[PDB]
Amino acid sequence: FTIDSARNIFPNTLSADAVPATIARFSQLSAEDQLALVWFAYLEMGKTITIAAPGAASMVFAEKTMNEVRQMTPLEQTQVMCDLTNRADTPISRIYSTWSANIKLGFWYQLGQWMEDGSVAPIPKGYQLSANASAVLEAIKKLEDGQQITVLRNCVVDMGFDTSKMGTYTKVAEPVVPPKEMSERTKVSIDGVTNPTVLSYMDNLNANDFDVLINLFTPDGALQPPFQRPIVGKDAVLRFFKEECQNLKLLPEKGVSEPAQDGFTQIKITGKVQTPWFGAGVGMNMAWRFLINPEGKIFFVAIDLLA
Ligand SMILES: CC1=C(/C=C/C(C)=C/C=C/C(C)=C/C=C/C=C(C)/C=C/C=C(C)/C=C/C2=C(C)C(=O)CCC2(C)C)C(C)(C)CCC1=O
Repeated sequence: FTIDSARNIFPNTLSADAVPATIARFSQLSAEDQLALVWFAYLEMGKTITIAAPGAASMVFAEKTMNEVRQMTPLEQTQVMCDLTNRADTPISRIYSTWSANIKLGFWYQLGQWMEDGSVAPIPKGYQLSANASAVLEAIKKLEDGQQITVLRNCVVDMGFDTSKMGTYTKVAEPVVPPKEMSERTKVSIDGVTNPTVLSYMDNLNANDFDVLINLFTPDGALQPPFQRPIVGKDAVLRFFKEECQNLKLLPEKGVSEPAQDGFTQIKITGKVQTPWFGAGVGMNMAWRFLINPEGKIFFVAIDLLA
């Protein structure tokens, strides 16, 4: 096996490629239409589900820029949001690109709160979307909740100046929370799968115990998040666990295990995952595809958002 051939296990797994499809339609619109479309989608979503605000401890790297935006005049505030949306080269747009996904989301959550109470320049009353933007908004409102919040997250994440041409820069993330209190941990069960490596992957992720979790991988192993390329090697995979994978709740329900070539094992689990942004408000339907070597170490795992 190679990582590239490991990618193809269980090829009838149908992922939700409506998500990148919708994002690409979104990318065709004007900056102002993009901001207004998301505002209208956000407001509609808030009728039924509520974002859990992040702790102030996780926003320490964004706090000063956020207060700067609030104190700006309305026209400056609108220009900052447009700059981010167009991925313009401005100081705020560069700083934004050094932030982890959760810091970026908290930044836009705070702006959205301030747009509601009138502190930040709101979407003009009687704003009219272009016909193409109107079609995108309706499409987004039609997606199931798990796919809706993934479109919204991926829009937020892709804003800011292109990371490729700020060169050497420190990527910044939320504090690394200590592993969960032992008495506070739960024990997953999976109908049809008792493989100890897969159970330990689930339990350690649910406990935020990334030092233990990373030891489940081969040194050259890889993890592939939904709609992304594989992250290769223990060092990069551990950075991703710390930067992006804290406070998830994984609820695998059932799975199947099959031999693969050379005493490898290929395992597919389906279930739900909750993000801390929404808790039980949004249960995302996920698949996990593991390729495990004869010693029981993860050579490859893909995580798919299901159609
Ligand atoms: C932007 C904007 C707005 C503001 C908007 C906002 C504030 C939008 C906020 C949108 C939010 C808060 C979106 C969050 C989604 C969290 C997601 C998809 C998680 C996936 C985690 C997963 C699948 C589990 C993943 C995984 C498991 C299972 C593993 O096994 C391994 C790990 C891994 C992570 C791969 C305004 C409203 C101001 C209007 C203007 C405007 O543009």
